[PDB]
Amino acid sequence: SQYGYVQFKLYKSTSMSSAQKIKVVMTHNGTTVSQTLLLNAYNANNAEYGLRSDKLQLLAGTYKIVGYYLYDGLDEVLLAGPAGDDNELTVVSGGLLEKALTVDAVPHGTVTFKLSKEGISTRAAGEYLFSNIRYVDVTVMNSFNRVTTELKGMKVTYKEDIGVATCDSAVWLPAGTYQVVAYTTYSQSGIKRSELETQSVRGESFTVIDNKLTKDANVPIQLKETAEYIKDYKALKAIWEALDGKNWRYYSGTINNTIHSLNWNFNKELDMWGDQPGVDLDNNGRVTGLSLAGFGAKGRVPDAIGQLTELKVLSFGTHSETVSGRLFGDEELTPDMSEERKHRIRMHYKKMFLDYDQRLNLSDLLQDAINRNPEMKPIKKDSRISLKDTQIGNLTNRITFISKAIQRLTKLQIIYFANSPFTYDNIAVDWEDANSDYAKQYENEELSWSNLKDLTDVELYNCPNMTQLPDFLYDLPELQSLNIACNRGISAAQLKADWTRLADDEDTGPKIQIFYMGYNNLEEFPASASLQKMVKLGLLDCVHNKVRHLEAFGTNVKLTDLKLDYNQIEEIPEDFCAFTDQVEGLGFSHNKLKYIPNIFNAKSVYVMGSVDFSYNKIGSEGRNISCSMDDYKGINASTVTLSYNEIQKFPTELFATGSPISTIILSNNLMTSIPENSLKPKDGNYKNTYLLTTIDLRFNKLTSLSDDFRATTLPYLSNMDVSYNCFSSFPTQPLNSSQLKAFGIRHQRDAEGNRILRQWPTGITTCPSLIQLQIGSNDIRKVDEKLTPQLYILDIADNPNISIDVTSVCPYIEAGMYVLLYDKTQDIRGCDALGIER
Ligand SMILES: [Cl-]
Ligand code: NA
Repeated sequence: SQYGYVQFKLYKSTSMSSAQKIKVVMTHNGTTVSQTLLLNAYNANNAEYGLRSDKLQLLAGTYKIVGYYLYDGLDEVLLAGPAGDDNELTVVSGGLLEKALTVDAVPHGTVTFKLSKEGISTRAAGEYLFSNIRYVDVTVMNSFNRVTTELKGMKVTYKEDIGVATCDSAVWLPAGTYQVVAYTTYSQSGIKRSELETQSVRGESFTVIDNKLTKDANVPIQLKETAEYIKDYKALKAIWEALDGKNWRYYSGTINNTIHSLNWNFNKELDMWGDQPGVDLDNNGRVTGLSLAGFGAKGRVPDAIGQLTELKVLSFGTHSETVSGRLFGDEELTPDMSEERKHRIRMHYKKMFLDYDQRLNLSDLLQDAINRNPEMKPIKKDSRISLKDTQIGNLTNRITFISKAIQRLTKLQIIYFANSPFTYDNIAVDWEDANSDYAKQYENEELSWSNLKDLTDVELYNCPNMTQLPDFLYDLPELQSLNIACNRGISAAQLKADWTRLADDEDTGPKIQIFYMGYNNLEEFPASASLQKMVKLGLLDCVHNKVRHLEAFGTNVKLTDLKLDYNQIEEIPEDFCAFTDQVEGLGFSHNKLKYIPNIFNAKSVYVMGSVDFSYNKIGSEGRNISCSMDDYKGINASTVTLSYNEIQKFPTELFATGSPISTIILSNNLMTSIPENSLKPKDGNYKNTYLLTTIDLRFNKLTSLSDDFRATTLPYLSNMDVSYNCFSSFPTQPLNSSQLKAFGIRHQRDAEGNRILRQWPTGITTCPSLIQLQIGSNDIRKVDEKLTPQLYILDIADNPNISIDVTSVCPYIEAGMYVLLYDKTQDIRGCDALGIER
């Protein structure tokens, strides 16, 4: 009534039929017991060997088949069968189970082990007694094909301090030559089975023979302390098993010529467990780096991570994970980096999402002009990652918990968390399991965050369910770089509080150097008196927040980088901050700025690369600056971007203050003219006006310029674009420049949408440096000038009443040395190769 039945059916794989018995070896809750049954023969098939077993009465429950033996008429072992991966069978109360046994093509033999004292072969008593070893785990490695096999929880029968014991239950190994390469011994006390030691060894070579038993295979017991590097490798296996390791699949984020490894591997010799993708080791074999980035881990970080005390770089996610997996562009995060390597890695976020060449705000004409000019550096295409509101909150992993054992990793320099679903109270606040051998030990150690005096870099990027910053940040002694971008789980009120705490904290406040907090919800900056405490700040990213109110840091805070783009800032305090002699480009674009803030100095010996004030409301209040002309200090920057604003008056203020501007981008503004003394005083020139080589004035309402644009004021003027304006008469003043290489005046219209530009600029072919001209989409009529082969890029398309003869440049057009933009409908005489409609 408590029992059921089993029968076995022999199946073929992918000779026999002399066998008439089977001894199936099974295990049911530590009862390694075998039973002999007879074979009944039926019709053979290409799937069935045609042999079925007698009913076997067993008590209802789950059983695991270890192996089986087949026997002929003479009752000799005709086959030593392995269980396979279909090792389990469950007997049912009053049921009849039929188990399919598939005969493996690979010949197997059987083995027994003999545990022996080695190294301390009758010497100074070891870490534990040989006697009272109750269970062992042995790893055997095939000496030819190098395949390892793990034989777990074998019962050690010790018959008699003294030291010679055996594993009486035989195991099934494929025929070949082996060596024991590792073991774990256990002591049993009641029901508690405890670890004695784990060692990497090389036991004496044994050989397995087909359908025969090899007796007493060498397991060389050391009776020593488990080495720290072996403890590390076992912790890695724990971490891997706790974070759904079997289901990891590394994503490199790029299709190149490398096919990266998908996962870690523990089906190899124990001594090799430190060789893993993402794991970095020291000369003694200890773990110094661990990166789970790219694998897609799921689970809780166990207390076992506390063992890896030589860990210097630790990473669970990255802002770059979906782009380049484990890498930051081309380089990796490694232990003990130089100041240069560390800085390159810290600047990765900036390069990936914030910086861009300010000359990408110029027209295609002006960019082309610069790119084909060897006297100027080429314009770097926008390689940044565009990030939409839907892309934010996308997880790279399902890591829901971080053990507080992280407090034991005192040599830790850099820690990265990103794209995880954990809550702020689950980030290194508690033990993953208070009853783990690790937590039971570390509870008795005085573990504190105050000991991570080497941890300078922390990343908490895009953690959606994080409602505030975790407490561990405020207890870090030497924090320098912090990234908390895309934590839209934190409210505007909560973020202001968290930043205030961070600044007010006597630990971190005066130590923070880099602060990335873009794509968040901040509406107001913390109180100035608190922001002033951030004495060592050098980088600040507040892009894509909802910032409507700024507070100053003061002029004692010297910033190298400042990115305030995409917010709702109306004014920047005159004392917001100061800047270093290392500034490349500052971002203030996409705001509601009414004025250019007086926070720069044109009298500064260091010249910044650029200031970006595009997409604001400058000039909407009547003047481009809020201070007096006498108080205005100018801007020490080569490029000034003021496109998409409400500028009605040309910013003379910049030139009058001797600003070393070489490119001025004033496109998409409301100017109707640039009268005389806009770029100069009445009887002279401003100190640095001669540096102005590029001018973008497209999409304005300009009807006139002045003699301010002649070589007497702009002698090195190279590129100018006045396309989409209201010129009815060509402004020839810029053509006075001997250095003018490109000029554009496309699509001139009046308010009433008429094509107001009809006259060709007669004499333009004499411009000594002019290469490109754009006069397309106007109403150009007759052209009497003989075109020069020197001005070899000409756009005259969309001029329907044009009458021009191109005979002079006709052989150059044919030789592919002249680019003419035109319509086959236009009256263009002199070149048959053009295909003009006759
Ligand atoms: Cl204005
Ligand atoms: Na590695």
